[PDB]
Amino acid sequence: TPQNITDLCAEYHNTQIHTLNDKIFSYTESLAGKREMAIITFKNGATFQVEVPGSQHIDSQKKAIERMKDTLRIAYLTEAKVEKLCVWNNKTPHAIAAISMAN
Amino acid sequence: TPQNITDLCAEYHNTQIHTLNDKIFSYTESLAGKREMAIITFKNGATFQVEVPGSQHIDSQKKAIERMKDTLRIAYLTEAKVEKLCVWNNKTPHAIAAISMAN
Amino acid sequence: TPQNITDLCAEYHNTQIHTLNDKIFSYTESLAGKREMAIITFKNGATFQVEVPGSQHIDSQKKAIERMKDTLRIAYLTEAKVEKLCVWNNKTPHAIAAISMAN
Amino acid sequence: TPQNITDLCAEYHNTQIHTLNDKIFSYTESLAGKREMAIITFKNGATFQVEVPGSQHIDSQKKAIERMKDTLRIAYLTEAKVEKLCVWNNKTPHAIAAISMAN
Amino acid sequence: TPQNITDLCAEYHNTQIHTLNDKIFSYTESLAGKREMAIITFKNGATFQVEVPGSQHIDSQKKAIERMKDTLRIAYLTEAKVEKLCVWNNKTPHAIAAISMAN
Repeated sequence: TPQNITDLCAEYHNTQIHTLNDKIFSYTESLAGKREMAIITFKNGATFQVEVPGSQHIDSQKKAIERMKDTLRIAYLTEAKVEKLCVWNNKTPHAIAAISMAN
Repeated sequence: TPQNITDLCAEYHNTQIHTLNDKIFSYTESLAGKREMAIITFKNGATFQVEVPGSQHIDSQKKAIERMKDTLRIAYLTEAKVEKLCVWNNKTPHAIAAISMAN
Repeated sequence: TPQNITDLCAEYHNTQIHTLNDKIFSYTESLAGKREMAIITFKNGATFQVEVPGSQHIDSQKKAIERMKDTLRIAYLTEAKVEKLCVWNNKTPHAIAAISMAN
Repeated sequence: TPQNITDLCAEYHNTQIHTLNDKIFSYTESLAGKREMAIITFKNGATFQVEVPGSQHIDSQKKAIERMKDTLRIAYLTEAKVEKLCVWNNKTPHAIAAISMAN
Repeated sequence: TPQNITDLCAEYHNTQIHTLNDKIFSYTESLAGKREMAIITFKNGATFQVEVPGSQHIDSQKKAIERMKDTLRIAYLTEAKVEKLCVWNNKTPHAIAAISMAN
C-alpha cells in the first residue's frame, strides 16, 4: 500500500508524474453530453483533464472521479499549491489519476 | 478531446461563448416544482440559467447539472472571476453548458 | 423560462416576494423525526422554513430541497446578503421556494 | 410548525435545550464499524454526539443525520457560534436533534 | 457511546492513538482503480491512509469513509490543527479510523 503519489503512480502502466508546485491557473467544467469533464491549466501552459466516466473505469472509480472534480474546484478557489499530479499519458490532455497538495 | 472551453463549445450545435471576465452579480436558486433551476447574472445585465433537468439531457448530464449549480453557488460566494460561459442559445435565458474560471 | 426570482415566483399560487437585502441572522437545522427541516431568521424577526419533504412535493423537488438547505447554511456562515426570498404564504413559517443573493 | 429550536424541542419526549452561545471546542468523527458517528465538545466540557443511524431512526432522518455531521464540521472549522442545541436526554453523550447558530 | 476519540479507539482490536497537535503537511488522493484512497502526512514524517473500501468494511462504514476523505481535504485546506488520530496499526500506512480536531 503506497505511501506517496510517486509510488502509487508507478503501480500503473501509461502513467507519469508531473511536478507543478503551483496553484491552478484556470478551472473549466462542462455538463454538455458526452463531455461531462473538468479541465485545469497551470501558468506554465500545462493542461490536464478529469476524464468523462467511461467503460475504461471500474465501478469503484465512479465516486472517486466525482471527488477529484470536487477537489480540483476547491483547490482552484482556495489557490492551493498543487505539488504533483499522477496522470495517464495515453490521453490528451493527460488524464488525472491522483493529486498531491503540499506547500 | 478538447483542451479548453472554446474548443469544447464548438463541438455542439446552437452554442456560443460569452466572455465575462467578471464575478457573478447575483445567484438565484429555486426548488419550486418544474422550476428546479439556477439563474445567474452579471453586472453587464447578462442573465444565464442552468436548465431544469429534462428529456433533453442524457443520464450522464444529470450528475453534471447538479455539479454546475454547486459550482455557480460557490463561485458566487467567493467572488471568483468567471472567464467564459459556453451556452446554448436556443433557450432563454441562454442555458449553461460549460464554465471556465480564471484570474 | 424565468429571467429572475420575481417572474419565477409569479408562476405559482400562494406565493410572495420578501425583499430582505440582508444577511441571515440565525440558522436552525433539525434531524428530529417529522421535523427534518431548516428555519432561518433575519434581524427584524422574519422567519422562514425549508419544509419537511412531503406528498406536496414532486420527485424532482427532493434534490432541490436538499440543495436549498445547503445554500442557506453556507449563505449564513459566509454572511452573504440575501436579496429576495420567494415563499409560500400558506404555511407558517412561510416556506422557501426560491432565493436570490446579490450585493 | 415550529418557529424556533426551543418550540421544536418541546414537541419531543426526552429532550432538552442546552444554551451554549459559543463555538465548538473539539470536533471528532469516526468511520469505525458501528461507531460511524461525530462527537463535539464545548469549552465548558459539555459533550454531544450525532448518533450512529439505527432502528430508532425513520427513513426521513437518514439524510438529516448526514447533514448534521456536515454542519457540525463546517461550524467547527469556521468557529461559528452555536446558540442552542436540542438534544435527546436518554443517551450519553446527549444526542443532537437540532442546532441553532446565531451571532 | 464513547465521549472521546481515545475511548472510541480502545473499543477496537489493533488500534492506537497518534497525538499530532499539528496541521496536515500534505494531502494526496487517487481515483486510480483499486487505489481509490487518500494519504496524509505531517511535518514529523508520519504518514496515514484512508483505506480503499473493501470486504473488511461493513456497509455502514462506506458513507463514513467518503466523509473522512471530505474532512481530511478541508482540514488540509483550512490548515486545521489535528489533535489525535485513531488508526488501525495492522496496515501500512496506518489506516485512519477516527480523527479529533481541537485548536
